Amino acid sequence: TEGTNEWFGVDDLRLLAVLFLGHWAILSLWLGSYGDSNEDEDFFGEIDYSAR
Amino acid sequence: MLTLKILVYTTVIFFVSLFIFGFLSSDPSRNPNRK
Amino acid sequence: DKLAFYDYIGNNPAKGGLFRAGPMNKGDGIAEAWLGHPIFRDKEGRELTVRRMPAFFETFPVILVDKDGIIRADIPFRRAESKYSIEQVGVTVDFYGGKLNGQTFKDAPTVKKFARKAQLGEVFEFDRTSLESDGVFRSSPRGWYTYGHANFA
Amino acid sequence: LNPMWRQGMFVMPFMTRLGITDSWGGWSITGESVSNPGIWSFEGVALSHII
Amino acid sequence: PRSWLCCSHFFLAFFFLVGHWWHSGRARAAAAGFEKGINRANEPVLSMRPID
Amino acid sequence: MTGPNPNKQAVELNRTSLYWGLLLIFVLAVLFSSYFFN
Amino acid sequence: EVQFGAYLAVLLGTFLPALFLVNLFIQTEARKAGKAGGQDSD
Amino acid sequence: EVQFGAYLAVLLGTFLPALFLVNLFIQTEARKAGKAGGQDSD
Amino acid sequence: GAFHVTGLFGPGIWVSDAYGITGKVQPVAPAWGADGFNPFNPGGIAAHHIA
Amino acid sequence: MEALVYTFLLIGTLMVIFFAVFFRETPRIL
Amino acid sequence: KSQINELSYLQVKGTGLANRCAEVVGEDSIKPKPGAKLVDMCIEPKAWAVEEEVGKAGKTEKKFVNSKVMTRQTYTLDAIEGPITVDGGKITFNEKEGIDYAATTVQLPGGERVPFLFTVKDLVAKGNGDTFKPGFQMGGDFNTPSYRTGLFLDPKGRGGTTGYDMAVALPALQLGEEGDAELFGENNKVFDITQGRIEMEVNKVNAEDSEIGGVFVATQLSDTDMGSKTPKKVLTKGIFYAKVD
Amino acid sequence: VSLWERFCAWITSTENRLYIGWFGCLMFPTLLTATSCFIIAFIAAPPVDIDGIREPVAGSLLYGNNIISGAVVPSSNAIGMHFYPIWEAASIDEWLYNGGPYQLIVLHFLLGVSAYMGREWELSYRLGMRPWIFVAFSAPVAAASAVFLVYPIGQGSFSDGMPLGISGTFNFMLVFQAEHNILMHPFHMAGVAGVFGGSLFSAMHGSLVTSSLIRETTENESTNYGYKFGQEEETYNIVAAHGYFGRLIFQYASFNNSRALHFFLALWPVVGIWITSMGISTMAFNLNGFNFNQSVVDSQGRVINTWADILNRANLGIEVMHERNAHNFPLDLA
Amino acid sequence: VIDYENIGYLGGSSIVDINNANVRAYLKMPGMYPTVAGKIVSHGPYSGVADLYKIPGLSSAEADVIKKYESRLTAKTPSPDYVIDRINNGLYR
Ligand code: CLA
Ligand code: CLA
Ligand code: CLA
Ligand code: CLA
Ligand SMILES: CC(C)=CCC/C(C)=C/CC/C(C)=C/CC/C(C)=C/CC/C(C)=C/CC/C(C)=C/CC/C(C)=C/CC/C(C)=C/CC/C(C)=C/CC1=CC(=O)C(C)=C(C)C1=O
Ligand SMILES: CCCCCCCCCCCCCCCC(=O)OC[C@H](COP(=O)(O)OC[C@@H](O)CO)OC(=O)CCCCCCCCCCCCCCC
Ligand SMILES: CC1=C(/C=C/C(C)=C/C=C/C(C)=C/C=C/C=C(C)/C=C/C=C(C)/C=C/C2=C(C)CCCC2(C)C)C(C)(C)CCC1
Ligand code: OEX
Ligand SMILES: [Fe+2]
Repeated sequence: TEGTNEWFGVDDLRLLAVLFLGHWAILSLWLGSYGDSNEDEDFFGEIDYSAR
Repeated sequence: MLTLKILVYTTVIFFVSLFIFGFLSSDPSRNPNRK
Repeated sequence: DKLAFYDYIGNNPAKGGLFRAGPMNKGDGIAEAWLGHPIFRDKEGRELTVRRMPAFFETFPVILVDKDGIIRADIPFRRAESKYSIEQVGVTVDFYGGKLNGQTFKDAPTVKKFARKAQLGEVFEFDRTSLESDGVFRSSPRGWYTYGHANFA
Repeated sequence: LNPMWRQGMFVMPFMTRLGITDSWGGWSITGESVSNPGIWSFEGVALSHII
Repeated sequence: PRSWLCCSHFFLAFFFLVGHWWHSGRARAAAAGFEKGINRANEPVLSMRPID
Repeated sequence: MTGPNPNKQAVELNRTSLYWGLLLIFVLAVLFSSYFFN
Repeated sequence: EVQFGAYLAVLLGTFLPALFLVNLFIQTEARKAGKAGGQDSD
Repeated sequence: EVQFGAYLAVLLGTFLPALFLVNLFIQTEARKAGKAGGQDSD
Repeated sequence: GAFHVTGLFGPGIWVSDAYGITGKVQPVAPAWGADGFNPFNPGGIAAHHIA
Repeated sequence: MEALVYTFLLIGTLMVIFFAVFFRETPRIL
Repeated sequence: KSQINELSYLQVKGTGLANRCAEVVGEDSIKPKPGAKLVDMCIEPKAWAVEEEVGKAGKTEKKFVNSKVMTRQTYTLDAIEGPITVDGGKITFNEKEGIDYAATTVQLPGGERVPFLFTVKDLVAKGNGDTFKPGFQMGGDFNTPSYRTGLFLDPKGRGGTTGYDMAVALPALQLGEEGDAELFGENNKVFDITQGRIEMEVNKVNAEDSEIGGVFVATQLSDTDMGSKTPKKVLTKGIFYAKVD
Repeated sequence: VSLWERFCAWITSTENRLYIGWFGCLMFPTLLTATSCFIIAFIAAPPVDIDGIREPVAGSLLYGNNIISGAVVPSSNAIGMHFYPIWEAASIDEWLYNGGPYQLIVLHFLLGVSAYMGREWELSYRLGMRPWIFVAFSAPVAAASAVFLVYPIGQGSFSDGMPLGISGTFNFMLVFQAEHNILMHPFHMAGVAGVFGGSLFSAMHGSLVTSSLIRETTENESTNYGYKFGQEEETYNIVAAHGYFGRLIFQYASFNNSRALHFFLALWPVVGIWITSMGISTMAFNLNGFNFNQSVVDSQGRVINTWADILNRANLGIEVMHERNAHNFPLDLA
Repeated sequence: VIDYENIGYLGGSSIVDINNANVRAYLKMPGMYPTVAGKIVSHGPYSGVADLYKIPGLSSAEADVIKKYESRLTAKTPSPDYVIDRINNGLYR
């Protein structure tokens, strides 16, 4: 079944758990440094050199 | 054939997520000017 | 036999190729005898000459032309709407000289076989099993000498 | 009447000695047809000794 | 009129993709300071590792 | 990389041992050709 | 009828090992001309 | 059917000129190791 | 000898009959006695690499 | 038998591409 | 079915449903009328087998190895019409129109690709008794046309009803008294008609809906490319479905 | 300190042998899969139904080809524009028959080349360079996406896409001539001027530098060893090469500015290939080149032939012969 | 076929074949294309010009234009590759 109008080509239910665990497994890596930072600290630059 | 297919969506959104969260990783600040 | 042997398109140096190699006898084999000079006549009786292949054309359609240039017969590519086929016109072949000296073939299977080999100049019997002759024309030493010493210069 | 030892196969009787009969073409040395040999066929072993 | 629209808005839509490449190469480098060229006093390649 | 190897040596072959090794190959080429062409 | 893989056996059995032994002689004479320091070392 | 003199054309057209260019590099490095005077000149 | 040959975790050895008609890859159980040193016994090969 | 030569020319060409990238004569200032 | 007819076109397409014959429900008897005409006979094979030389333990008797179809979903016949004539002893069927050929290609062990035209052209079915029953079983011969119509051009440009008739880039072959008669077989393109024998078997009937359906088995001969090779015997099996009206 | 920051520091390090970057996260997996499938499909791949008429066209080396004739065949006419991966093929044998690996190679190629292009940007950012080498590389990316992607879209099938080979290229160029008349189209005209001009100004600039080199070597050693790497002295008299070309044509046609000179070398080809790759694109949607057939007539009205009528009879020969079995109806709409 | 007899009776000899000619061959006869020529080409093998009157669904006007050209119509041996492409053989002006 090729020309089915299914979201992201997700034919079976098993392929979702592949997608969610791919974006989140790197998201959780990303939040280990850029997450848990101050969401209220600004700049009047064009580009921020805040921290790591 | 639905076992290979699972293996591809792992490999695609592994590297696509490294791409997406690469430029969200304060990527303009990685220059030889400062920091 | 020597004079008709020059009247043959396989002895033209402008028929060979570059990356095919060896003598011209690798082309179609060592010549044995002259099969003769076929003369084509229709059921009306007029003389038809086969239009000859130029040196440019690797492939050329077999066309039979009378004395004034009118297309009288051919071998058709598209056999459906055929208006000048050999079956309609009824072309008979007559040999003169050579080893087919007095012979006449009248049916369309045999006349088509001699109409194809008559656009290649004269008609010869070759021996293609001695040198494993594949079936494509080579060039004379006139052609090779002109190749080197003009790409050198 | 034409086994692998008539066709001069040298290393091929060493693959079939330890348990490789199928190939990706679908043929087999035992003659029984196969739908899928998986990874370890004759082509899979040859390509893995290259890698 | 389909072949005029599919060959002219398609024609432009590549050059505006080139406009994304020009104007963002300059804007990312104008934010960083080196859009005018390399400094002769401070070249960044000379303060790196051996080349290999 | 790491440092330069102290086990670097040089290879030598004088003019004498050239003609031995050339003649060794051509005579083995003369001998074994007739069998290879069969 | 001869085997057409024998031309490749002989003419590479000549040339490939014989061109090898030439190379060990040329670099031998280059090292001797290398140390000698006159007109050829460079 | 291919021409059996083409194996000799290609495999000597590879090896004979390519083994030539190796020799000019080996004697180049031997002259550089020849002048340098350390552990490899001899 | 314990896994590839005996077919615990493997295909086994190509065995055959006495006259080369039938032959197939199958697991081979080891022969531990003096019959293991009969070299035409495929069980001696399994008993060797295990022992 | 004929295609064996073509394959050897292709992977032999990809060898000298490999050695030219990784074993290149690294240029040095001074 | 009527369940297939419930759907619209956009729900069927891309799903591989239009390839599949219907499933008839239940079993009873139905009687063919005097003017009875068969309406929607579809035939779809579910397995293929090519007769080969099989590698048994010591023997090489001819057996059928199966094969995987490689043309994707284009194998089913459809819309086959025809009147059902009533002979006294046995009910008969002769097909008239409809899509009664479906070209397809299967692959053997070894990598050999065997195309074959799967067809039911000029079918003369004959089955025991008069009324269609779950024990009913009809079959008969059909004529296979050639896989290529005579104006097909091979890679050199030679066909049966068009094209050249000599090796067009080998101009020195037609030299001598013999000409190119050594390669004569590859110049003469012969349109070939062979025979095939299908055997159908009704086992499930609706009489309130006048639609039958059961299992068949068909054997025929593969193609030869107008005398280029020896054709091979092809067996196939599947299910059919028909509307008896 | 974190694991991600120690990974971003490595993947954006210029101290690697080859810079990987964030585009290399999807350049390297894409182009190694386009490569490793190409080498297998070029060497060992069974024949492919390209015309959709179940006449399989051989394209690999094991099925009797060479470097010139062997080619990765485009996908079937039966598939056309449909996405055909391995898992939507029910076997690999059904995949390789219908033109499987043409879509796997091309789609991993165009992602990897559009990521190789962004990778040339990224390293220019991390090295302090002005950024626009990747804009010059947009010109072959425009042309690669024109014959593999855009032309199969507007013609509605990957079977009209370009065959990955050498003889398959000239099957592509000639059939494109008969159906679209590219030579009369002014965008192939504007890129023949781009590469004839490009190879002119290449060999014209490369000669005037090599002409005006300064004496730094002897006549025994090589000319090239008068350049020490990383030196700050200029290695050629640019006033000398300006006075030469200032007399070879005339004075005012010569760039004394070496920056404006080295910009014109980047302008002329790249603009010539942007324009050309939007010639294939506008001819993908059947907006063909010029057609001057039967344009010159006498006062009686009889057609007087021109060179375009002789060019037309060459186009009619390829049109009536391309895909000699695939057609059934009098007009090649595809 | 290399050497096929009755090439002339197909389209161009102005004496047409029945069971092998294209429907374009009956265009040269005024009155028969497309209706009367459509029935001749559609049905199966004929053995003579008398079998042209055996066509199911003939009028007196459809038999009239056959009666005119019955000297020009003639029937030959059906070679089965020409009998398929009788409606359309891929020839277009
Ligand atoms: C001016 C030079 C010249 C000319 C015109 C000829 C002409 C001829 N020679 Mg001859 N020959 C020559 C020099 C020449 N020879 C030399 C110098 C040698 C010694 C090696 C020979 C050895 C020789 C032999 C052994 C034979 C001939 C034969 C022949 C005849 C047919 C050759 C043929 O088909 O070409 C074949 C066509 C080509 C080879 C292509 C030409 C070269 C192309 C353009 C490639 C150019 C090289 C390329 C750029 C480099 C690629 C390198 C790469 C592989 C790494 C013909 C009359 C044959 C014959 O019939 O004799 C009885 C034969 O048996 N010759
Ligand atoms: C459960 C017990 C057990 C069993 C059943 C076996 C079973 C076997 N062993 Mg094994 N083995 C075992 C335990 C066991 N092993 C243990 C615990 C060890 C100690 C690690 C060994 C060490 C061992 C060795 C070292 C050898 C065997 C061999 C064998 C095979 C004997 C039959 C045969 O073909 O030999 C044939 C018998 C011989 C080849 C005799 C060897 C004598 C040599 C060849 C004399 C010549 C030497 C000279 C240099 C040759 C040049 C001279 C020339 C002029 C002739 C058989 C598979 C033999 C084997 O693998 O061969 C297939 C073998 O060589 N075994
Ligand atoms: C990482 C790089 C990469 C990329 C980009 C691709 C890309 C592709 N591969 Mg490939 N492949 C790769 C690596 C990669 N491959 C590797 C390493 C291997 C070896 C194992 C393979 C082996 C392979 C095979 C064997 C095949 C493919 C195939 C494909 C194609 C379809 C696969 C698919 O369904 O994607 C999955 C994609 C998605 C689910 C989409 C992800 C996109 C995300 C969601 C971004 C979108 C953002 C979103 C719009 C934001 C919305 C916001 C909201 C608020 C609106 C596609 C071109 C197939 C093909 O080309 O067949 C023709 C095929 O058969 N690949
Ligand atoms: C004097 C004759 C002449 C000349 C000079 C040209 C010139 C040109 N023609 Mg043209 N043409 C001519 C006659 C001519 N034509 C005739 C007579 C015909 C009719 C048969 C045509 C039909 C024709 C067609 C049909 C097309 C052209 C195209 C082109 C352009 C080709 C440039 C190109 O594709 O590079 C651009 C570069 C690429 C496409 C390559 C991209 C490669 C990517 C970036 C990377 C690949 C990397 C590789 C895989 C690995 C690298 C090495 C590795 C080891 C690392 C150029 C303007 C093409 C065109 O219009 O542009 C698309 C085209 O499609 N011509
Ligand atoms: C009295 C009588 C008897 C009566 C008869 C009358 C009579 C006498 C008639 C005769 C008159 C007659 C015809 C004479 C006219 C003479 C004449 C002009 C004839 C020639 C005919 C002709 C068609 C000429 C036109 C062709 C012509 C020469 C065109 C020039 C083309 C042109 C302008 C090119 C410029 C291209 C260009 C911008 C190049 C620069 C870019 C480039 C990379 C260059 C490299 C480079 C440049 C540098 O700059 C420097 C610095 C460096 C480093 C460097 O790399
Ligand atoms: C797959 C890759 C293929 C690899 C192949 C490449 C290697 C092939 C060549 C290597 C072997 C080279 C042998 C060099 C030979 C060599 O250089 O000799 C010199 C060498 C030792 O010489 P010295 O120790 O004096 O060396 C001093 C050094 O400065 C140089 O070696 O002698 C030997 O090793 C033993 C003598 C063999 C000499 C040959 C004696 C037999 C004479 C010939 C008989 C033929 C005539 C018979 C008449 C009937
Ligand atoms: C295989 C082949 C072939 C053949 C070829 C040949 C036969 C070749 C040969 C060649 C040759 C055979 C060459 C040679 C050359 C040489 C040279 C180049 C030399 C040089 C010399 C010198 C160096 C000298 C020195 C000296 C001395 C010794 C003394 C004094 C001093 C001097 C210096 C003078 C052909 C193509 C046919 C075909 C195909 C294949
Ligand atoms: O597929 Mn490839 O080429 Ca484009 O035109 Mn239509 O389609 Mn087919 O014909 Mn012509
Ligand atoms: Fe420059």
